[PDB]
Amino acid sequence: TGEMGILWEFDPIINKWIRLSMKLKVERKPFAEGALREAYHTVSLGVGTDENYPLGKLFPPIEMISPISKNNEAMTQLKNGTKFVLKLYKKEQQASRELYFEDVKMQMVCRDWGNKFNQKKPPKKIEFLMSWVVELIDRSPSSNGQPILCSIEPLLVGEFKKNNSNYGAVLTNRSTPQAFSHFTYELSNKQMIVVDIQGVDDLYTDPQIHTPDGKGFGLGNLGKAGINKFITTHKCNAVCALLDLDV
Ligand SMILES: Nc1ncnc2c1ncn2[C@@H]1O[C@H](COP(=O)(O)O)[C@@H](O)[C@H]1O
Ligand SMILES: [Mg+2]
Ligand SMILES: [Mg+2]
Ligand SMILES: [Mg+2]
Ligand SMILES: [Zn+2]
Repeated sequence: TGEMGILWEFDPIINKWIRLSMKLKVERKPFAEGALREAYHTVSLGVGTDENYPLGKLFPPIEMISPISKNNEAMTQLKNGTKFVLKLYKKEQQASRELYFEDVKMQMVCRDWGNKFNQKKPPKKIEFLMSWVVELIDRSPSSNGQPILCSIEPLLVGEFKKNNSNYGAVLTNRSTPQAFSHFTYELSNKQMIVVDIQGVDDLYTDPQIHTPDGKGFGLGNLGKAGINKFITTHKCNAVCALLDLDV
């Protein structure tokens, strides 16, 4: 029968969240997992407005929410019938409400970096998937009393491959993922780096940002230690050279 959700989309260019609703039907058991999360096949039963579900203390704070939601990615990318992916944290105690929003914002920040990288006209352009926060409002808060939240994103079709980790592993020999990571480090004045570059070909998802202070950007932000680990194993390649990155 499916279930209702409040759907949150972040738009970096206005620095506001957009609040919508959707109906979805998720499989009972996950098809894959990572260190922190499990992934579930889901189907959209339609996207709508949040008009029927008022009040949305409060996080995000009201000043961070657009009162207008007419323009959004969800209504096309998650339209009725769309197969997509829902992710839950594994059995959690470290997962506050704010964390879910932090994760989704992080992926949106990485989309901005992908666009910036693409403006350099690299041999292979890249793209990060949209991600959204969903509040599964039909579910009981079967824990300490906290509502059930998750993130959702489009389904990747094809061979899912991880190219680097968030702690120095270089897992494939492809240039583009490693050059992108290096690009983010140099162009951010070493104030962040995007790693955990993974997905199907150059369509990526669940990246991870490190910043020197390790603040924000989720549980996987390993700070200077994570940045240095990337450096220890990074070998510049043909794409690094084309982008004139510091050797
Ligand atoms: N958008 C996606 N489409 C298909 N498979 C995915 C997607 N995101 C993650 N996966 C798979 O689910 C696992 C865990 O996802 P994550 O928690 O994002 O690392 C990954 O290692 C992939 O095998
Ligand atoms: Mg993974
Ligand atoms: Mg991550
Ligand atoms: Mg952090
Ligand atoms: Zn390099």
